Amino acid sequence: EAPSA
Amino acid sequence: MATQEEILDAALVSGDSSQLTDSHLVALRLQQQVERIRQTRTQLLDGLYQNLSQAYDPGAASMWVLPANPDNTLPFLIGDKGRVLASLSLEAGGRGLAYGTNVLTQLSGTNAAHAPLLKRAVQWLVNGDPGAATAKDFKVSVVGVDKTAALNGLKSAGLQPADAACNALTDASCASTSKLLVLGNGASAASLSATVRARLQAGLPILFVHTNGWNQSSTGQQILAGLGLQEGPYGGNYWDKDRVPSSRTRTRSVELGGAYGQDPALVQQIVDGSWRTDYDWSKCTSYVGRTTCDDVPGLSDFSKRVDVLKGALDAYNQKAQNLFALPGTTSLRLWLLWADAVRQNIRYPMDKAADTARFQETFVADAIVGYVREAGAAQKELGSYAGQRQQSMPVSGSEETLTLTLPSAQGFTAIGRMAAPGKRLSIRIEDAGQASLAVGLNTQRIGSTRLWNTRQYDRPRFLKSPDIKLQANQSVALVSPYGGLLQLVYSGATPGQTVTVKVTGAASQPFLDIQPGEDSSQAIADFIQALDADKADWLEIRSGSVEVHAKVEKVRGSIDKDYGGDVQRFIRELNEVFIDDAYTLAGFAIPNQAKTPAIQQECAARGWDCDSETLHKLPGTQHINVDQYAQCGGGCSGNPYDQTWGLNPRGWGESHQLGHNLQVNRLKVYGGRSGEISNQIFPLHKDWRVLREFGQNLDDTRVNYRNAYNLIVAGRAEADPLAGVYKRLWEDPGTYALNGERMAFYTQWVHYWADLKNDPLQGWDIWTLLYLHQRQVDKSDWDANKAALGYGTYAQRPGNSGDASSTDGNDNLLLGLSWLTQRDQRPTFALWGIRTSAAAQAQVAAYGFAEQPAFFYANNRTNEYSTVKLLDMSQGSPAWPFP
Ligand SMILES: *[C@H]1O[C@H](CO)[C@H](O)[C@H](O[C@@H]2O[C@H](CO)[C@H](O)[C@H](O)[C@H]2O)[C@H]1NC(C)=O
Ligand SMILES: [Zn+2]
Repeated sequence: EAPSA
Repeated sequence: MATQEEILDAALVSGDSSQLTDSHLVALRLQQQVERIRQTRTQLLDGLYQNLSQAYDPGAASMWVLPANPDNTLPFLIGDKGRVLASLSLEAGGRGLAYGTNVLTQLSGTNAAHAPLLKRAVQWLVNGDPGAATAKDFKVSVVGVDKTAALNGLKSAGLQPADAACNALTDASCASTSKLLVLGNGASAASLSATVRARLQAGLPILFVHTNGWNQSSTGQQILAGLGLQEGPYGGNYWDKDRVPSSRTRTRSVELGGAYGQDPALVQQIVDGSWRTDYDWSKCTSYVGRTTCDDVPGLSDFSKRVDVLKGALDAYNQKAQNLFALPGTTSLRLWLLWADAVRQNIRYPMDKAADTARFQETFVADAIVGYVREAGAAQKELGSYAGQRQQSMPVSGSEETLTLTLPSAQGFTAIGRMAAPGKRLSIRIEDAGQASLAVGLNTQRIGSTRLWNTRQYDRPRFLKSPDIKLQANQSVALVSPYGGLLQLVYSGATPGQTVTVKVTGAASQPFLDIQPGEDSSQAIADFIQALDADKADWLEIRSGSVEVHAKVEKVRGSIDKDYGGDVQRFIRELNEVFIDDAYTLAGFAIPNQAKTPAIQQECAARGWDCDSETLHKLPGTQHINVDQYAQCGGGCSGNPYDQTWGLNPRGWGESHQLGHNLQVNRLKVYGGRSGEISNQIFPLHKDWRVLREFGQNLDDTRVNYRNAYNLIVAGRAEADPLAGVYKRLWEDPGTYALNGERMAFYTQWVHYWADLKNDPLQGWDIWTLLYLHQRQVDKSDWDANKAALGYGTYAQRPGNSGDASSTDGNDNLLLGLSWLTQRDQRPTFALWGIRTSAAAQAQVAAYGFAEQPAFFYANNRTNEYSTVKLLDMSQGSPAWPFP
């Protein structure tokens, strides 16, 4: 996944 | 009297800086400590690095692993963007090393070049000498990460470990025969952080590999704490992708690791007083009276460096750690006491040009406040913030017990007590339930220290302390250099739940808490007496869902000038004219307060839910700051929002700002175009009430009926009459453009509703009804409720966009006004140049309502509706009916 900016 | 050298020695054990004034002496001591630490680091790092490649790339899926105490911990690998990718620990006399990724599985590939330097690191771990071989088959225990991959990892580095075949984390005897403990985030243990600290202190050397990519790890955070390290902020290295390139020289790496966390050049500058006299202040820009200097070259980097010191120290404040009760904290202690000494000498006001040295050192010392301690010192001069009343506030020698409601799941709320300057306070939480709590001091927003304005560095930069974590049934001791209003910060709470607060050593500022429906006659008289005693510089008022944190002299100023000394009427109008008016206009479920009869009847005739707490629950606490200065301008929006003139229940700015926190996108015309328009119904309605209740005519020219008329007759001449009026009225993206002309639209419907009900007192009910409607559209179960709401044709709940290029606000307003008036209101939307989507036109069509022919309500005053004239706009444009 990816961190939420 | 003692000497400042004797004072400082005694202050270092206890934290009592009350008599400490020689800051150059404390700064000489810090300089001596920093150089010792730097010499030790440079020996260790030189041995570790030798001349091997510094190349190290942990990738995006990795975490930053940071030092904490500079005397025990230091970076190992700093990337080119300055992120610490790995840290060395010597906490509690042990030896430890932590990587933000599992470097052991990458030595045969993506980080092959790091393998020789890792060999030296393990040799330093195992033997304390980076250049001393490990013994063949030395015993390695691997816990929380795959043992085979880790051991082959070490074999890839040229080591020859043997599997200890036991858990040296939890099994003490394994630890006394293992030579190294490798840890990852799969570990299991009771007291995971204390156990790690204990194996480290007994001499087991520990290598920690983060195993969860860029995710945080609760287990990893506990392991890091045991080593005296901490996990990086959320997201890790995902965005920055920091790394150490081949181009990195040992010398450069040694220089950064020697300096990290102790900014040697700043210590030198403090010792020498060599502050800058050449900042190009001409590059500062003002904005509504607020000077900033983010474009003065060099200033931002100086600011960033000071922020780093503040972050490092506040990490302890937030964990409720008292550096003066922790071993091996000399550097930190020195930093804190030097700042306490500078605070003895501060004199106000200072100017960034006339007073560069005092300005720049103060700027540094303001960022270094240690709050968790048994003793400390008061700053002599409190400037624009407070004065002799705050200094001399009396404090309670015995434990006070307060019960506090937490109205929402998360926020903060005033405890009702103050820390007095330099006087030890002890606070304890009990009966918390599941709520997580923290204590904080003051509510100033940082923009309200106007230190860049000419001669306005007249108060501390950081009057609001960091949030200090409280664990249930554990006391914490605080000393504040400034004094402040005590806040309770909470999350994960149950709305309506209570907490118990026990506190010793706190002052009692004037405090008024009123709750809708109860006997406040005693609380009000208590409060008037405290005001009359004139013992405090700060006060607080909790009324319903509104908390006012206020400078006393500002509020007494407002009570003397606008209320003639009558505190009682001031409070009644604060509650009723200002707070209740707005929240009633917005149709919130106010306790013990029924809806007016014409609202109840409309809601019943429509089969609407206008009373349930689930749909119309009051929002959380609205906070208001009344201070000498604001975050921005003379008043800044938000929660809290700021004002500087005082506090005037009838004031326009009071209801404008409260209005902003009550705005909803589906009642805005063209989105942000109505950003300073749709909240205006709250000051407007207040002024109409004020003229009819009290006979006072306030702000009677705000609504520009005449000019909106002019822009309308012009635009409708175009071949696209809508797009015509639009570009005169709503196109302008200026954040306050056409503000009084756009307000005329919103009041159009008040006059219309008043006529439609044949009652001049009911006109404002239309906005309450739209507010009730809007919340049902927003929250009610769609399929079961869209019919009664006038949304039957919509398969899905409509959108909530605030963008000016969206129809979502135009649509809802058209539908809601058409449903409520039971007339098609598209002619008048077009007349104002309000474009609505084809789905919303489809919906209004399906109402089968008689068209309301385009109308316009005109007036020569804002607040007096008795002179309003209705214009039929369907067959051309009549003349302005005044005179
Ligand atoms: C981004 O959205 C995320 C949801 O996918 C997430 O809510 C994240 O908030 C972070 O969550 C972390 C735990 O997973 C921590 O609580 C962290 O402090 C928190 O920021 C969102 N990040 C932000 C702040 O935009
Ligand atoms: Zn505004």
